[PDB]
Order: sequence, then structure tokens, then C-alpha cells
Amino acid sequence: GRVRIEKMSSEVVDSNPYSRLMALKRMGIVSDYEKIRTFAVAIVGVGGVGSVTAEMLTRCGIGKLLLFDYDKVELANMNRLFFQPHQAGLSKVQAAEHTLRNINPDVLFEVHNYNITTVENFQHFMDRISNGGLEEGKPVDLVLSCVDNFEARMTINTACNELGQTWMESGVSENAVSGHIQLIIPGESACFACAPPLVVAANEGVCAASLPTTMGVVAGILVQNVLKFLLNFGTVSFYLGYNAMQDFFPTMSMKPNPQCDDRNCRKQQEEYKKKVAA
Amino acid sequence: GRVRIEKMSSEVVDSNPYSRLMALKRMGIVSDYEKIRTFAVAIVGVGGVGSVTAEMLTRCGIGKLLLFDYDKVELANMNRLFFQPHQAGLSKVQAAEHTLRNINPDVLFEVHNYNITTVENFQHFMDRISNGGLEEGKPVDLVLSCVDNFEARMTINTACNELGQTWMESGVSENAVSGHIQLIIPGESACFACAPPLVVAANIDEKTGVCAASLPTTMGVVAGILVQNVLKFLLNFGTVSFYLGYNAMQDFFPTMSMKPNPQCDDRNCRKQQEEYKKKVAAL
Ligand SMILES: Nc1ncnc2c1ncn2[C@@H]1O[C@H](COP(=O)(O)OP(=O)(O)OP(=O)(O)O)[C@@H](O)[C@H]1O
Ligand SMILES: Nc1ncnc2c1ncn2[C@@H]1O[C@H](COP(=O)(O)OP(=O)(O)OP(=O)(O)O)[C@@H](O)[C@H]1O
Ligand SMILES: [Mg+2]
Ligand SMILES: [Mg+2]
Ligand SMILES: [Mg+2]
Ligand SMILES: [Mg+2]
Ligand SMILES: [Zn+2]
Ligand SMILES: [Zn+2]
Repeated sequence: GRVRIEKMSSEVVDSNPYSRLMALKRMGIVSDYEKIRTFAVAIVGVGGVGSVTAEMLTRCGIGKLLLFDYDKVELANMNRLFFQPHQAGLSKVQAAEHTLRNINPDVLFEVHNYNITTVENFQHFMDRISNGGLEEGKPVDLVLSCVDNFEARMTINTACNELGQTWMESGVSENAVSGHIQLIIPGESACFACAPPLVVAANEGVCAASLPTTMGVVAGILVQNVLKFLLNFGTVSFYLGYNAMQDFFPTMSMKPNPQCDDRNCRKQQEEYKKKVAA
Repeated sequence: GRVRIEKMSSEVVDSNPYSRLMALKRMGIVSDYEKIRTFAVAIVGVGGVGSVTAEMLTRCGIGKLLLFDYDKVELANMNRLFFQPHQAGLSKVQAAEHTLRNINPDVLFEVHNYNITTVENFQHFMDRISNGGLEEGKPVDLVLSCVDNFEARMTINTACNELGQTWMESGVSENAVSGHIQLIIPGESACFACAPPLVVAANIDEKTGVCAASLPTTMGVVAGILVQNVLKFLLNFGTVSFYLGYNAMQDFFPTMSMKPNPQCDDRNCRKQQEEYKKKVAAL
């Protein structure tokens, strides 16, 4: 059982759930780790990738998580990590909040059980990106797309281009054996509308295959990128793919398209070029 | 809750916890997915890597897991995945088994709360490797070393060279930002004594009462690639890696094949290499 902790401790005791994290400080890998408590991350899609991403961030001591998903836990989800069979029937965001709160009571939660692509929900979603930060009225520090479809990815895209919100997009192949993460700083890097998707492998009544392995690798690299981005250590990837068949992890950097369909991406690029010549 | 399933099914329904796995079949990734049920895997060390590894195999529908670990869950483990704070004070193997049985009732478990390295425990451990298969008296299909120290790793090595037991060794650095997996087929690939770990990891290891750091992310990645390798090995799809490293600071994932050292410290590794060379000479 774990009580609420006010300030993160370096103390090497069996009772300190943060001892092996704060250890990164004494070892000079991450010199200001406690900063993790000052950030808020939103996650859209608390499925295969989303849930493990949420677990990882929670165990790390993120200040605040915002979870968006419209689906309930089902037994068909039990091939993937996090959700357990007793949670079948609950909404994903609710199951997630319940477990994660149990795992780390220091983390703030805000959950929303809706589809983000409908008109009314979208206005709300944007409001929560802009105001749902650690301090209310300030924006979230990062948005994480862990949804499984074009429409939703495009929606996050539209929102983030308008707000000028840095986000990361993650995906997993329908054949389960490839995935990727991608960093989107609107104006500075290619937004999701800027180009066709980057693939890392070749090539109506049924479903996509999924493996707990691939989802764990993708969530892993995704959150690793988050930590590196927020805590300013190592090198952030703008794109990191994973091909499970070959054991291959291609990197890339996607530059903005100046005739991008999204007028706001165009505007953000403009703003970036202006800021660049100082 | 989840009901026992006698025969895995492709049927795409919300109540089928195997539907998305058996999808691999009709998508020509894995032609014989159900065969997963026929394998036994032993996991030594049920910590950061082990626990997630165990979970991954459990959800996949592994036939049987043998869990070996001498430690209790502590709040200090709560930085890594799987174990929850209410499990603090339980033995790792006990906590794991309980949770895993909940996650998939179809999987058989044999748990062992002891130190693999002591003289009497070692004998037992070898007995279980040889006989703890899905059918009693038959060996396990794979041993997975998810321990955190040289002594244990070397013990498994000794065991597996003598038994001719294929195993995978996994490790994460004390500084949390690198790790690797290695496939050891005694006589065909390098055993754990064949090459120095400092040398093996020279291109991935970042160099710094300290205690080891650990990250949920890095353990998640290592366990991920480890189990992905197990699945590719047993189910016969994709390319099995004999070594796959991970540097988290620079997103570098080196692979290499490693051939056995003919002057290996392990007399059994050497004997196995002979055995192998003979079998290739009479193929
Ligand atoms: N418009 C949307 N708003 C909110 N969440 C979404 C939206 N679209 C997709 N998601 C969520 O993203 C999650 C990630 O999908 P994942 O494929 O891991 O789960 P799933 O869809 O139930 O699995 P399967 O596709 O095997 O049934 C899902 O939980 C899904 O509900
Ligand atoms: N000889 C051994 N026999 C069985 N299990 C072992 C042996 N040596 C190590 N292990 C187990 O391998 C596991 C993997 O270690 P991990 O570092 O993930 O957890 P931990 O050692 O409790 O954590 P920390 O090092 O942060 O205190 C541990 O649970 C440990 O007890
Ligand atoms: Mg669903
Ligand atoms: Mg889906
Ligand atoms: Mg311990
Ligand atoms: Mg340890
Ligand atoms: Zn664009
Ligand atoms: Zn050897």
C-alpha cells in the first residue's frame, strides 16, 4: 500500500517507489528528474499502446494524465497488456483510471469517455488540450495519439495545428508485426497531413491482429521519447519505426510540406520561419 | 472474468480473448498459432523484465510457465511494470502466479521461491529444466534468463550447456538506458561464457550507496523484444536474432550473430560444439 508523496526522495529504501528513478540523477543520466512531476500529458486511445503508455508514465511520476477513449474493455483485449478480465465491461478510461490511481496516487487524472471526432466533443477536446494542463488554464505539455484509425489521427492533427501543440503519433500495423512513433512539432516538423504515412514493412467482418510484444515495444519507445523530450536527456527521435520480422528500427525526420492541405500547418510553418531569423 | 477455453478459436467476437492472436493465421504471419499452447517456458528472475515477459507469454497463450525468483515484491519495484503496491511483501513468484492465473486461466504454472545458485536448489532447478515440460518427464522448450547479476546468469549457462537446453539471456544496465537479448543454442551459438559482457555491450552501455536505476520504458522494450524473439523461435516466423541490443539515449538497436568460442571456459560448451560439428558433417 502506497501513501501520497509531496516531494520525490532520493532515499534508497525498500519503501520508496521513486528510489530507482531518482537514481538517474546521482548517475548523471537525468539531472532534474523530479521535473517529471511538473508536466501533463494527454493520451487519446487507451488501448494496446495507450494503456501501457499510461502505465509507464504513471509509474514514472508524471504530474497529470488526461485519458480519452470511447470504448469499453472486452475479453478480446486480453491479448494485450494492462487490462485484466475482471475489468471487462468497464469503460477503458475508467478501468485505466482505477488501476493507475492504485499504482501511483501522486498522479492527477482526468478522463473522458467519448469519441473525439464528433462536432461537440471536438470543441471540448481542444479546450482540454488548451486548459487541461497541470495548472488549469495552461495547456498540456504533450498529446499522444494511440488511436487506431486515420480519422482520429487527422482530428488530433487539426486540433494541434490550430493550437500549435507538440504531439507524438504512434501506430501499430494491422498485421501486428510493425509499428512506429513520430514527433510532430507543428510548423517545425511534418504534420500528419503533410505527407502519406511512413511504413516500416511492406503491404469487413474481421479484425486486426495484435500481439502484446509489439504493443509493449511501441509503448516503450513512445514513452522513452516522451521522457527524453520533457526531461532533456539523450536524443529525441522525430520518427522511430519497428519491424518485428527483421528486428529493424529505422529512424527518420519528416520535414514540413509547404503546400500542406492543412491551412494551419501552412500558417505554423510561416511562424516558424519568422522566429528562425532572429 | 475469463472462462477456460479448450480449443483456441479464430471466431472474431468480443468474448474471444484469442481472436486478435488467431488473426495472425488468416493474415499469413503465423500459419499454426495454436501451437503456442504446446510449449513450456521457464523464466528465472521475475523482476522488471521477467514479470512483463511472463505477462506477455501468458496473454499469448503459452502452454506452461515455470517461474523462479527468491525475492519479495517491494514498493521500490513500483517504478517497473506489472506488480502493484498491494502486492508488496508477497513473493514475486506468488504475486506473479496469482495475477497471471487471473489474466489467462488456460496457462499452467509451476512456481519456485528459491535462489537458483545454492547447491541443492541448483540440482532441483536442473531437474525442473529437464522434466518440467508441458508433459512431466519431458524438458522445457526454452529457458529465459531475466536475472540481474552475473552469478545467476553463469549458473543458467552451466545448466544449459550440460542439458543442451536452448535459452535466451536478457539484461538491462544498472543505469537504465540500455539492454539486450541473446539466443544461446549450446554448440551452435555462443554460450554466456564464450564472450565477455563488457565487450558484448561496448557499443550500447552508457558509462557513468548508489542503487541501480531502472525505467519502465526500458524494461518494457527489452521484455517486448525478448518475447517477440521467443514467439518467432517457437512459432517459426520472421527472423530470429541471436543478439539484439538497445541504447535508449540514441535509439540504437545493434544486432550481431555470435559464433561459439572453441576455447570456451565451459567444457560442456566445447563438448556441445564438437557434437554440433559432427551433426553438420553427417547431415
Ligand atoms: N475518435 C476516437 N476517440 C477516442 N478514442 C478512440 C477514437 N478512435 C479510436 N480510439 C481508441 O484507440 C484505442 C486503441 O485501439 P486498440 O486497437 O488497441 O483497441 P481496440 O480498438 O478495442 O482493439 P481491436 O481493434 O482488436 O478491437 C481503442 O481503445 C479505441 O477506442
Ligand atoms: N539466483 C537467483 N535466483 C532467482 N532469482 C534471481 C536470482 N538472482 C536474481 N534474481 C531475480 O531476478 C529479478 C530481476 O531483477 P529486478 O532488478 O527487475 O528486481 P530487483 O532486483 O528487486 O530490483 P532492484 O535491483 O531495483 O532492487 C529479481 O526479482 C531477482 O530476485
Ligand atoms: Mg474494442
Ligand atoms: Mg483497434
Ligand atoms: Mg528486490
Ligand atoms: Mg535488481
Ligand atoms: Zn502539414
Ligand atoms: Zn561457450
